[PDB]
Amino acid sequence: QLVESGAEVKKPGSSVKVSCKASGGTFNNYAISWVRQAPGQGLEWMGGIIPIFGGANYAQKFQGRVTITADRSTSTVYMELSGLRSEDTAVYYCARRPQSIFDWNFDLWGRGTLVTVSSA
Amino acid sequence: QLVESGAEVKKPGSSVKVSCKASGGTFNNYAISWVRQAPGQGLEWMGGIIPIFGGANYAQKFQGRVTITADRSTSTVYMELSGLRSEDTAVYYCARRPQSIFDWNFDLWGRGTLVTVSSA
Amino acid sequence: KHPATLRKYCIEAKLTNTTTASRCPTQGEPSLNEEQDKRFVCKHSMVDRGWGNGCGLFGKGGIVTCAMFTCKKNMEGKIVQPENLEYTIVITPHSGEENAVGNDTGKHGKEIKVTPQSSITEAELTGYGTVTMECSPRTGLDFNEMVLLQMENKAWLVHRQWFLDLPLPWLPGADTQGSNWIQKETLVTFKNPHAKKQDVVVLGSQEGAMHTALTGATEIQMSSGNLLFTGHLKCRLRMDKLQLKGM
Amino acid sequence: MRCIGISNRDFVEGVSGGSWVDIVLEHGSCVTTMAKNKPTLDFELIKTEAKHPATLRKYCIEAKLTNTTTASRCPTQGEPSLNEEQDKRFVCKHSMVDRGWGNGCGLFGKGGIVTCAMFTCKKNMEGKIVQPENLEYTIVITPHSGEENAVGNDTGKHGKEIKVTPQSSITEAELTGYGTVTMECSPRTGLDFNEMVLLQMENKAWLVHRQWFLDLPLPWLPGADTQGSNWIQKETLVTFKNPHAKKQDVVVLGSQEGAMHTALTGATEIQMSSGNLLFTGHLKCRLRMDKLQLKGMSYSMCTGKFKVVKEIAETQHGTIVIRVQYEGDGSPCKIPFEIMDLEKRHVLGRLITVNPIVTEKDSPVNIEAEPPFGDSYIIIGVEPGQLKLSWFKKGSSIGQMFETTMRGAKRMAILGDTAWDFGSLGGVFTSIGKALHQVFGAIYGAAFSGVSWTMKILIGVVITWIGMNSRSTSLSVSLVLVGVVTLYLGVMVQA
Amino acid sequence: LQMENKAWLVHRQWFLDLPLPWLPGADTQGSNWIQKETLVTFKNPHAKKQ
Amino acid sequence: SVALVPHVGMGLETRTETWMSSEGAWKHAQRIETWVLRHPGFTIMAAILAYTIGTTYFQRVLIFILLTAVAPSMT
Amino acid sequence: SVALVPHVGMGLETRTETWMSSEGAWKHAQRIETWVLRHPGFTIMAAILAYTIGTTYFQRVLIFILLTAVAPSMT
Amino acid sequence: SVALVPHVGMGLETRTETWMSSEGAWKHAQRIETWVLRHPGFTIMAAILAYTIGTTYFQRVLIFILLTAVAPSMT
Ligand SMILES: *[C@@H]1O[C@H](CO)[C@@H](O)[C@H](O)[C@H]1NC(C)=O
Ligand SMILES: *[C@@H]1O[C@H](CO)[C@@H](O)[C@H](O)[C@H]1NC(C)=O
Repeated sequence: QLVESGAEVKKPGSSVKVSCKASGGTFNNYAISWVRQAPGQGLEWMGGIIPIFGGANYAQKFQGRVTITADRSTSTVYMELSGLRSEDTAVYYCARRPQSIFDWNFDLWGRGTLVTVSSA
Repeated sequence: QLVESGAEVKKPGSSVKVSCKASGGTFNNYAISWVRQAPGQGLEWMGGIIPIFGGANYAQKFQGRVTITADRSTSTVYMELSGLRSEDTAVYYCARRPQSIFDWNFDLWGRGTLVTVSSA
Repeated sequence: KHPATLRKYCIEAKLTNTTTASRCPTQGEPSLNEEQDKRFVCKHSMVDRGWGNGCGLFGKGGIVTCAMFTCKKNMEGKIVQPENLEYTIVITPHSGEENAVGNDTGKHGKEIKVTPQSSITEAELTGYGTVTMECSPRTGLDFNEMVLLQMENKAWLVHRQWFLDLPLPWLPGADTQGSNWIQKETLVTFKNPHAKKQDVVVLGSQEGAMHTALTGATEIQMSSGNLLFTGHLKCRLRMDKLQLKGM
Repeated sequence: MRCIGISNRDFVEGVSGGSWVDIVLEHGSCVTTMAKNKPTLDFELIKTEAKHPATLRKYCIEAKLTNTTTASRCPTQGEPSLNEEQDKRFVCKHSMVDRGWGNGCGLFGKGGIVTCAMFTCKKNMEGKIVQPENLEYTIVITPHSGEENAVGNDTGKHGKEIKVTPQSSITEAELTGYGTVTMECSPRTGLDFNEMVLLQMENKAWLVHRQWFLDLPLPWLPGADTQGSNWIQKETLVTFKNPHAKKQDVVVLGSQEGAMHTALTGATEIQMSSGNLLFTGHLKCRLRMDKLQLKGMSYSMCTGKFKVVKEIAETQHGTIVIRVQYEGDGSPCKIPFEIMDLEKRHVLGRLITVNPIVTEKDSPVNIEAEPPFGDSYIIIGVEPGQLKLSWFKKGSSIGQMFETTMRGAKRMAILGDTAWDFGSLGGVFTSIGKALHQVFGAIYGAAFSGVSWTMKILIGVVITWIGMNSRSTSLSVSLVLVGVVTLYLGVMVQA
Repeated sequence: LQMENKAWLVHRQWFLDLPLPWLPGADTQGSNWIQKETLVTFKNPHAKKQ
Repeated sequence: SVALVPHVGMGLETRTETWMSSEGAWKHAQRIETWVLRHPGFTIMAAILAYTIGTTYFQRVLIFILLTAVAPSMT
Repeated sequence: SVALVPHVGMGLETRTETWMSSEGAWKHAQRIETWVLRHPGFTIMAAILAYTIGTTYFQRVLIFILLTAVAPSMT
Repeated sequence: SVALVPHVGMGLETRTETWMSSEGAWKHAQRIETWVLRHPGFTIMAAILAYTIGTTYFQRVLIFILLTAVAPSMT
């Protein structure tokens, strides 16, 4: 119900687009947010989307560098991170929450899509 | 070209339908007649039809016993015999002529379908 | 719930087994064996005849064209009895607790089902007593005069008379064989341009025309369970057993 | 003898001082022309090919939607934006939903929302146009001789097929044994293809008005596009729904093929599968018979016995056709054919197969004659074995005059002012009438374009009533005449 | 018009206006009669059964 | 839709049967008749209004006919 | 066509928006406007006929309006 | 029934005796007479109505005869 894209390797200067497939009920009733946790560090909130309405909100840090979109014809939410660098090496989860502004209850979490930033 | 259906073995009192497909030009610009030949006997005209117009004409001998029809969608001409008997065993030809009441030249003939009432 | 089919219209058909028959002038009508079957939409016309095309006479001959009408896409319409008319209401008290302030299922917001079977609906709101509802589900939408029209994963709530007056081929709804379409002439065209030849065409697909005709009708959901999200419900609200929570 | 058996046959008698005549050839009609000393001829317009058609617009009759996306702004923050609002392969809509703390705004009000979906075509109509100089008219000229190979046949064994174009509009047909016939046609004034579209939808085609085709409420491509992806009126095949103010959706509006069929009523269906074949319309030609001679005028009367191998059969045009064989000795000979009274004192009818002759002994020849109303006798051969055939014609001369007048009125109703060139031989009355008809038809077409037949009937009744309840006699008569003509045209039109 | 070892010389329009079930004359099947309702009567005396 | 602009008074009619000519000849009259059957109330009101607006019987009848024809047509 | 008999005026409307309310709200008026633009000849004739038939400016204007609205409709 | 449309006024008669000429010559008069005997009440009403409607004796007699003939015929 929150199936995520598979782990992808990337290189600095490029953008990686992660997806979160959501159920019909989840897409229309709840809101989805993206939390990234670089290895050995703490959780971090990048932004969220209310897919029925579509306006996405972003963290102060990731503003101007992250784009969150949803496809109403597919019930999917895509997270897009540009200007990848070493620090961006992290695991990205797509969590679920109610649409209310005061309700930040991440009851459902994504499986986590590890993104690696290195030339390899 | 004038292609006829395959040979059929029937029984007394039954019915046999003989088909004769034709090209588009010959279907809409000509007429198709049915002539039988009992083995060791002369040709016998049974009837014909202008497929574009329908309403077949029948020989007096076969009046009430034969039905000639044309399938415009499939451009095929059908012949159906009712009350088959031993004396009705013969090869049946479909022949093409101009659709005029005065000219009866069958310049193109089908191979001929043989209807038998015995075992092969 | 438990809808019954009232009539199935045809919005897209195909024609096959086209045949023609003609009668020479003055000799009456022609006959096809296919005119016996109702699956064939037939037409009688007059065609110029003479020596050139096979008549000893020189007048207007009779011609009849028959084709086998077959439906490819339906516009089924269904009728429900007002008894099978469940209504769902949600009662949310104005507290500040906010748990059910924006929620749709349960919690502070108690949801009740209103059906004609039971006139009284009782909702026990925690900390507020019991709210009593007397709804008249029968006097809301007059489902005895409405059709649940379903056409290719879309539904509309239409007038029954407007629906029965639609000019398309239809089946009675009791139909089982699904081949004796009534108004097959509304979806087939017969052409005799110069009076020399007669032919038949199946006259397109009417899904878009139906969409235009449904202008003014409210869309509904019928893919799973015939849900309606339009109309009203008059209810009497009984506050006798209702008490403030914080008192 | 091709026109025998066609209900819309026309008889054109006489030529001018120059041995020419004006004839309008229509597709469903046949014209038979007769002059005092010329063979009878049948004229049929059997084709009209449009060549090298160019598309000017492809309309979408069935589309689908994909890649639906939505954007929204919380209240008082202006309208939202989507990247797809600038993408031409997307159809977008702006609406207002209700927002609040539950929806996730922090302000309560109507927040703008926009939803976009990618528009794709699955089926289209290609409205081709053709240059008026690419039209080609095929006209068959068959001599009305009596030789068996041409009695109402629609084949080309004896008929001569002449192709007429706007560039080579003067052609002659070599008719073996009858000299040559010169056709001086004016295809350019025939049908005015510069204001018409060739509309091909699926396996069916129509000839339509270009303004009507360009005014269609469907989405279209210019016709120079090879990839779609820039449809114009995409909003016509989609509907955006915001029931209440909680969601905005967008759906396609289903195949428009049947609606197009309904819209095409009154357009003459054409063929466009194996070339653009138009079996509708007319061609005005000037027919030059000066180098046209009867075959066998230097023959001697047969002086033998004829047998009627096919009984006399009457046609729809008041004429009769008889098929006779010859069994005498002088093979090529003039057939002694006459239509007299019982006493053989008067000549009552004229034959149409002018100068019947037996080219071969056992070769039936079928004559067409026009017998008088009532009793008449067809006498074939000479006294030694002469055969006399009784016939009776059921009509009347007054009825024939009425039917001729009605055919004239109907020709004027279909060809308008081109009906003054049918059977024309010059003359000043014809020119004056054609000019008057041209001016009046200009006014009438201006005042009645786009109007259905019921509306024409209503307007005719209204105008006739106005004229009848008119104090002035001149205006009364003029209005009554206009109203009656309007009523006749409304009853005759297919609109 | 011949019916049963008897024949009559009748007017054509009169014969075409006869209110009886008929066949086209080109039929050859003799089963698809046109106005059979002229030769049958349906009964619903009490609006109980037909 | 496209169906509502059906290429009728275009002036391109020859002596050849047009597409769906026989049906389209009386389809609108059938539609008006069915509408008047299904909606008797509007017809009575149209008659009253035509009587009131028109002074002479001719223009009263003309108004009644125009109102009745356009009532289903505007739909 | 079925498109000629829309589900308008049936008295089943609720607060919920209908199938093509925004679209079909003004489509008839747009059609009449396009037709009047394409055929100024019939509009002028209708104006003359309406002026002639009607004694009062109200009857004349009503007749002209109804004639203009019905000419495309039957069309 | 076909018997209600006899082959009477067709203009085909010759000198030859027709099918049931003598028998059918007076059947209509006999049936009318029998009906007028069995139903005196309608004949009196028809006479009264003819007198009321007919201004002259010719009109009264014509109307009375026509009513008396039609009454049985319409049944
Ligand atoms: C229609 O034609 C098909 C052949 O294409 C044939 O198999 C079928 O029996 C026909 N049916 C009828 C009802 O004529
Ligand atoms: C449309 O969506 C598909 C996935 O369903 C995607 O592959 C494609 O790139 C999208 N095209 C757009 C958004 O133009």
